[PDB]
Amino acid sequence: ATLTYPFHDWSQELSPRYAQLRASDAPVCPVVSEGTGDHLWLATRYAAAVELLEDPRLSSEAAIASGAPRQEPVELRAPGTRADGVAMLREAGLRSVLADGLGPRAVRRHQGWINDLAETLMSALASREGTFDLAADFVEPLSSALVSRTLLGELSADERDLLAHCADTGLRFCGVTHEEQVHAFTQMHEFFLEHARRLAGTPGEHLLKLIAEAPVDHGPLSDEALAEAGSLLVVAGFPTSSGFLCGALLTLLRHPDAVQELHAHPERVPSAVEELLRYTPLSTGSVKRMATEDLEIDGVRIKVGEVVMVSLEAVNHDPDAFEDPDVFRPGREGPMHFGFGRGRHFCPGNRLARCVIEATVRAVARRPGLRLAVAPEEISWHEGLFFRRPRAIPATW
Ligand code: HEM
Ligand SMILES: O=C1N[C@@H](Cc2c[nH]c3ccccc23)C(=O)N2CCC[C@@H]12
Ligand SMILES: O=C1N[C@@H](Cc2c[nH]c3ccccc23)C(=O)N2CCC[C@@H]12
Repeated sequence: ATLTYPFHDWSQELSPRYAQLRASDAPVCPVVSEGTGDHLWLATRYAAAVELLEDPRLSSEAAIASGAPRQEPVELRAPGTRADGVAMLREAGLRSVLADGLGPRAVRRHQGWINDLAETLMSALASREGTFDLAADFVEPLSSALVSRTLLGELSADERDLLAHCADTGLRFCGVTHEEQVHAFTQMHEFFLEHARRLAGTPGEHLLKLIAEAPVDHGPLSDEALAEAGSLLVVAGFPTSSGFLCGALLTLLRHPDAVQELHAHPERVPSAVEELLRYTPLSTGSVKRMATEDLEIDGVRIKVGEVVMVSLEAVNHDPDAFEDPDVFRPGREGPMHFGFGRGRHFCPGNRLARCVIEATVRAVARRPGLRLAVAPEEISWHEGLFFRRPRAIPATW
């Protein structure tokens, strides 16, 4: 009868449904959730997303709450915990501590090691003969170091592997049983419940130590409170950063001509980062908000309690806002991309993300000739992940 969501486009080829809803006159089109039966609005167009994500009558906190109509098959929350995300740290008056942790002065703390590590990892692959896996031998150490040094603390390899596996298990639309999904969030929470304070006390300036050592006016940040901060940091930072870095690499390796230009012209690198954030698809789902009062958008009513989704992928590929939208064009001068969102809930990790993405682009650009060792079609993808990620990326020089 009507389209069901999500659209099962687990590779970098976006579903032709996004294009189809975008070409519609409507600012929103009705879809039905596969895993809940919930009816939902989907927006695909730059013009519509611009209005929908700046409207304070559309609430992110509501659409996170239990009972909200939703796209995901299970609550993204350990049963019995709060998991309303960053609002909990906001509530405890931690606005200045997230500023110190993710703001410009943290990028100055960490940007030096991040750039040297990216160069080192690419230098090591340059030593190999034949074929190597960029996902395991570049993306995984780089995103792990990002997560551990700027967010979590020193992980052991097995702890890191545990946190990755839980993220990959919980953050899915399909492919695992719902009981495993629920247990992945439980497994993360009990880990942080038992190790958050030790992780916060290890050396470094990582965000979890800043949270733990912060003085809450009239408060001690509880261990239950610390654990939820750690779950949020893994969920927000780890699968997003690894998913995107993998996709960005496939984008770069498929455009050798663009990469040569960045090699000749290093001042162009920061602009190619932004184009990567617009061109490279990440989420198989949508950002979402709940109408807390009736409203109207270009002739469509949105009643109280209805849920509006905006697919960042569809909007970043909107020909109305981006000429030749399927072309990777680092010189492009258009509107701001929707890769970190827009409005009040703009990604607060956006400056750390940009810094790792830029290190990676530079590391590719210093060593030209790096190319896919298999056709893009023979690449194998994890299916059902919220955040697209290839199984491996075979590459050679
Ligand atoms: C160190 C890495 C990262 C950290 C710590 C981080 C953290 C966060 C957090 C805590 C939020 C919640 C904001 C809110 O609900 O108000 C968020 C939102 C968001 N992040 Fe990041 N993130 C990271 C990486 C990324 C990357 C790599 C991307 C894209 C390539 C990304 C895209 C987004 C988007 C689109 C949102 C908007 C969610 C919405 O509007 O509902 N993030 N991020
Ligand atoms: O703070 C939040 N923000 C949004 C978007 C988001 C950002 N990063 C995410 C990772 C997975 C799911 C959603 C998001 C959200 O839906 N939330 C559920 C988990 C974290 C919480
Ligand atoms: O796939 C999701 N994406 C985020 C929003 C988002 C879109 N693009 C993003 C990029 C990074 C972080 C979050 C997002 C979200 O709110 N979700 C609810 C259920 C699934 C999960």
